[PDB]
Amino acid sequence: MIVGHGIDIEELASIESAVTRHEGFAKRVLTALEMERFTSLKGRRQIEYLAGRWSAKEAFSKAMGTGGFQDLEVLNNERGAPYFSQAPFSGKIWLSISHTDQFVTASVILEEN
Amino acid sequence: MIVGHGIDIEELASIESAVTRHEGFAKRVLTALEMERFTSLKGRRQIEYLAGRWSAKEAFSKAMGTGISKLGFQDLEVLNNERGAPYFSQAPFSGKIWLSISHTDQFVTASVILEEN
Amino acid sequence: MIVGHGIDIEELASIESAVTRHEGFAKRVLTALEMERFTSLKGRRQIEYLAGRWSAKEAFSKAMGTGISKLGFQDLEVLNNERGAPYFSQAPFSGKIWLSISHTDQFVTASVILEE
Ligand SMILES: Nc1ncnc2c1ncn2[C@@H]1O[C@H](COP(=O)(O)O)[C@@H](OP(=O)(O)O)[C@H]1O
Ligand SMILES: Nc1ncnc2c1ncn2[C@@H]1O[C@H](COP(=O)(O)O)[C@@H](OP(=O)(O)O)[C@H]1O
Repeated sequence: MIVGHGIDIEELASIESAVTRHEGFAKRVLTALEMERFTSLKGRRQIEYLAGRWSAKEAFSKAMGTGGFQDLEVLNNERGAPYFSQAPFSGKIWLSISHTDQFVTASVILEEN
Repeated sequence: MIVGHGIDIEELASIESAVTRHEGFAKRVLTALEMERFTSLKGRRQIEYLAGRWSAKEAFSKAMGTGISKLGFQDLEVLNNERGAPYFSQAPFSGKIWLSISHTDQFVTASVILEEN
Repeated sequence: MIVGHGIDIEELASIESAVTRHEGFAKRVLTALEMERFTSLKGRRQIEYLAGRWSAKEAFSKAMGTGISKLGFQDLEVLNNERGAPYFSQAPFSGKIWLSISHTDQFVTASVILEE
């Protein structure tokens, strides 16, 4: 049975301005392992990754009905799909992410069998 | 058991032009109760409230697989619960209705899933 | 019991360029029946149909955990019923498939949920 559902949309411009102002933004939004991936990328690619991780965590927060990013983590499997490797929920989590050159979107569904 | 699913995306500029046109748009899309909330807001937040209610209603109609016109907007209503989240207070369905809405300074999006246990 | 979930967004301009290439884009992406519907439309409405079928096929591939470039375009088919709702008439899956599509002047998006 379903126990929650949430979505989010975000402009890349908002993430770009946030990086400059408080140059510690990333350290507070990403975990250690996520951070390693961030620094290895460059250009638009680097910004698109940070933006997608922020949108995914926000969708999950809305799905649980609450308003701690450090106890949430999103990685990529060998085929390339994104999945939650760490979260305060013991059921199953179904996630998906997509983008364009101007913004990103994400969708989450929570289930308990 | 899932019994339906629908989504919608809309440009804010399109909703703003319709209101400025002075054609009775808001009165056609919103109920009396929804209208009371609309008039208490100001600026961009006022336009985003109308846009969100329009997007959610169109999304529900696709989940039913009928589209909206065979059924007007006055047959549906969306308010905010005691936790502050949007929900359907009126609709022709007896099961559980899962709804979510989001926006930026240029677009608004909505998603609906129907279920019965 | 849910078994998969996926979403996708596509730029109209990108589909247009692919077509302008003349390569033979539409022929590799659409089935015989989808193509017959495509040729009966014109103008913007024509470019919107092709873009929507591409977005839908990619959302299903991601819901299964892969990509459309690997699964193959000719193995999936999307039609419209007598009320206008879109649905999958052919696919390599045994359960139920729930789909929805929406568009603006510049973009198109789609969402899929798999159930067994
Ligand atoms: N009765 C119905 N139920 C569910 N979806 C419908 C419907 N009639 C039309 N649609 C869908 O809504 C889409 C129109 O998008 P929108 O009005 O949100 O911009 C159509 O795109 P297609 O004709 O390309 O399949 C179609 O998929
Ligand atoms: N095999 C796969 N199955 C499902 N999703 C996949 C996938 N391979 C890549 N993706 C996703 O597609 C996203 C890119 O979306 P787009 O379709 O607009 O190009 C990737 O973003 P990330 O690499 O940041 O995780 C990733 O989440």
